[PDB]
Parts: sequence; structure tokens; C-alpha cells
Amino acid sequence: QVQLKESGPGLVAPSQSLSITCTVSGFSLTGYGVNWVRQPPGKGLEWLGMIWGDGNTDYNSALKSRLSISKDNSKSQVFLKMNSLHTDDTARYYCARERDYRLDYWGQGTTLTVSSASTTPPSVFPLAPGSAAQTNSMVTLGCLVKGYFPEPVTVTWNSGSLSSGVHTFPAVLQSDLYTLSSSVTVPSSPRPSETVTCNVAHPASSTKVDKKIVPRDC
Amino acid sequence: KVFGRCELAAAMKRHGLDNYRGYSLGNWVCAAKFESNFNTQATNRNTDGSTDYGILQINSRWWCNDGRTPGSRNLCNIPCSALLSSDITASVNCAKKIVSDGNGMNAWVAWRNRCKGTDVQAWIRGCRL
Amino acid sequence: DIQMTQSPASLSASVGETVTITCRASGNIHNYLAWYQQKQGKSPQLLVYYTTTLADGVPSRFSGSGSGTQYSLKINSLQPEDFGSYYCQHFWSTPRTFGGGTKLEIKRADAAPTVSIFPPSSEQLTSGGASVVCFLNNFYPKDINVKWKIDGSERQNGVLNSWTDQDSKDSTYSMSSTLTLTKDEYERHNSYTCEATHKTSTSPIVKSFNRNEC
Repeated sequence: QVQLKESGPGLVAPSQSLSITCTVSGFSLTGYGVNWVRQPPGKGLEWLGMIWGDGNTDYNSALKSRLSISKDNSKSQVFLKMNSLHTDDTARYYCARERDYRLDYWGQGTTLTVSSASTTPPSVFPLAPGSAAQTNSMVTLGCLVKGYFPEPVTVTWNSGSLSSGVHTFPAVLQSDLYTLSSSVTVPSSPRPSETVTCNVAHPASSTKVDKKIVPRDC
Repeated sequence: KVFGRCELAAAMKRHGLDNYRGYSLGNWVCAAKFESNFNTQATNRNTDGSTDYGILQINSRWWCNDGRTPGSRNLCNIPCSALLSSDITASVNCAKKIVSDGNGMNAWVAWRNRCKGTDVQAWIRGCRL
Repeated sequence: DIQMTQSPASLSASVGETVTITCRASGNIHNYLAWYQQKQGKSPQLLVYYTTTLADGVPSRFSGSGSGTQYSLKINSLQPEDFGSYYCQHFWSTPRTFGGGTKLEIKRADAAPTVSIFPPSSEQLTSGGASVVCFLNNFYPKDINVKWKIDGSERQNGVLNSWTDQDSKDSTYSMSSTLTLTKDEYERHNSYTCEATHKTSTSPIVKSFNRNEC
């Protein structure tokens, strides 16, 4: 049963070097080549290089100076080393088995983020409606999760009891730091009669924050 | 006959070996080369008293009967001498029955020692096919 | 080296429809083309190799074609489980290159967004920053231009957008936009508009607040 699992260091600073291992099980490294492919967030797949069963290696024309591939057959291990890292090599890195000109078994991937940023806990700011005629079927409420690093952040409404109407939008990066949002739609009859809270954990900084969404003032 | 790399490549292709049971053509050219060195009249007696025949070195103990072999199952139903021709048709047709059994191409030791895990598509790059 | 030009980039089709994706090569790649399917956040998986051979376990509604430079993947009578991205890869010599991707997405009915602008939280103004947020939820198609307007003039500096992947249920898109300002610059102005233009709209969906109202 063929398995490929890759292990990287998760976050790394620009301009340093990266080694990712890809351990394989279920075939011998002597008999199959292994490829390295990568996908930038929200971009297509990009071929990085390969090492054939006989140890010969081939590379992407343009990254040839930075990539170096090798393997220890005994150990069932292929190794990828990148150098002169730029924030642009922030991507999910996969190794794949090659069996006669098709990559037929891929691993799960490892995400690599290349940043200079330090661990920053978020700032959750309750978003309440301006007091507009919320005497209509539904009302939309939010939480702005601003300023954290690294990803991810988890956003549940009401300890996850409220699930329908939720829309967590994916985090955008501004200046080294991330910003995220979630809207939720409840009927006027839930709000502000019952409470709605966004709960936010950012495991990295060991930060849990809950903000009750409370109506606006005048 | 001794074939040339692309000459053989085009004939294995005429007989349907390109991607036969998902093995790309270069797999076949590469195994002809490390088995017979592309020589159709190749014959090699083996320690067990059987003989390997032709360009893909098909063995008389299982695949062809030659009279001299103890236990000839003759699974391709072929006279081993039919495999020493220069028309590859019968050596190909029995290769198709060998590669449809369990081990695919691992049947041929030279392929799984010198071809498996190498850029076998190199044996056909350059040929007009 | 040989580059692959996949077309179209994105495609909307209904379940049961038959779609056709295309890869074009800058050189003859001699039928060494593979096609991979990638579902939402999953490792790609092999579909067709050597141009026409279906991989183990793959359904008969999938069919590869081509020779030389023009290759195709036809999918007939689309199932729900066939939406996602499709990639071709050539295998003629190294380096190998993939095409760009085709995102096959579920066609549904036209829909307008539920726009919602939100004034800054007081806890934020306390810290001195001011993000006005605007949610444009559950619309279809995906195309929509959002534009911010401080006191009648449009603003481009400071805006930050995000879209969700098409919804699993009801197949709509939602989009957040955030204009960030400083507390200071914020109190120097009065109306805050979130303007949206999207197919259904004759004239845009507009959403305003004024700092003095509550």
C-alpha cells in the first residue's frame, strides 16, 4: 500500500535555506522516481524537479540554482533543499511517485510560509449593525479578526452551536500580518434577545477570545 | 537479425506494445537491449536446463516448448524456434501473455535491473514512429 | 522547454452537462500527457495518463484525446463529484510543466448580494484604528465590483477584499471588503459608502452610513 509523507519546518525566514523530507513506504526508491511539485495559495501546480530510480535528478529551468534534490534509498527518504528563499516560496509542497510517466501516488503536502513576522495574537472586534431597521426577517453580525501571525485562526459562533448563516472569509495579508472576518445571519427574533458570541482561538499564541455582539449606542 | 534502436521501436509499436498493460514503449526497447542486445537469434542456456530464446529472451520451461526442457508447460503454445525468427510477431504475442500474468514486466530480470526506474523514454526519443 | 496552455480557466456547467477542457503544447509532446483532478484542498489525483488511459478506479464518463500539441479531456454527464480543478502535465523529457488549471464550478441561477456595511467597533477606535467592513453575501455569478466612497469621493487606497469558494449548499459567493483608516482620518469625514455593481443591477446596490447617525 503506497504511501508518501512529507515533513517540513512550517515557517522559515526569507533568505535562509529549507530542507523538506518525503518518506515513502510501499515501494523501493530504486524502482521509481519521486517528483516535487508545489502550489502557491490560490495558484496552479508548479513542477520543481525529480530524482529518478537511478539517482539522476532534473529541475525546473528557472529554480535550478536554488533547488537541490537527493535521497537515501535505505531509509526510504527523498530530500528537497531550497536556498535564497523569498516570500514567494510560500506554498504547499508535495512529493509524488512517478511510475512510467505519470505521477500516480501523491503525498498530503506540507505548508511552508516564508516570513519575517513574529507570533502576534489577534484583535477580535465585534461588528454590530448601525441601528438600522432590524425589524426584518434576518440580521447579519460579524467579528473582525485583525493583526495575527501565523495562520490559522479558528472562528466558531456561539461555541459552535450557531453554524448556519456563517461565512468565514479567508485571511488576507496586509503588512506581514493577517486579517479575517466572519458574518452570521440570525433572525431579528434571536437578536439582541439571545446572545451571539464569536469565539476565536489562535493556537500559536495560545489565545482564546470571545466577544459578545452587542447593539450600537445613542 | 540485429535491430537498431529506432528500427525495433517502430516495429514493437506496429505490433501494439506501446502502453500494453500501461508499459510505455521505451520499456520494451530497453528490455530487448539488455536481454538480447537486439539480436533476434539470441539463445541462452540457463542453469536449470532451460533456454532463453529470441529478442525478448522467452524461456522454454514455461513459455515455449523446444523438446529439450523438463517440465515444459508451453503456456504460449509455441515452438521456441518460432521465437528465433526476424519477424517479431510471435515473440511479441507471447510477451503479451507474460506481461498480463502477475508480475508484469518484472518477469524479465534485465528490465528490472537496468531499465526499471530509469528514463526508458530515452530509448525512443529520436525515433520517427 | 515546452509550456502547456490550458483553456478555459474556469467553467460553469450544470450536473449532467458534458464539458471539454483543452491543453495546448508549444511542442509535440507525443501523447505523454497526464490529467489530474484536485478537489477542495486535497492532493491532486491521477485521472488519464498517456493521453487516453483511465487510471485505476476512474469512471467511464472521463475521456482523454489528442496527439502532438492539442490534447483534450471530455467529461460526459457531469456528476456533483466532478467539480474542482483539472490540470494537465506533459511528460516529454524534463522539465515537465503543468497547465494553469480549469476550475469547474456549478452553474446556478442569477442572484444579487445581501450588502451590509458596518461602522468601526468602539474598541478599535479606542486603539486608534478604523476599519469600516462591508459584507456582500450570497450572490451569483462571481463577478461583482465593490467600490468605497468617503464623502462623495471614491477611494482606492486602503481597501482589502476576500471571496469564498462557491458554496457547498446553494452555490453562491460571498465577499468581504474592508477599508482601513486611522481613527484620526476617520473622524475627519462623514458618510461612508460601499457600492456594488453586479449583473442583476441596472444601477448599483448602494450602502451608506454617516458617522453622526447611530
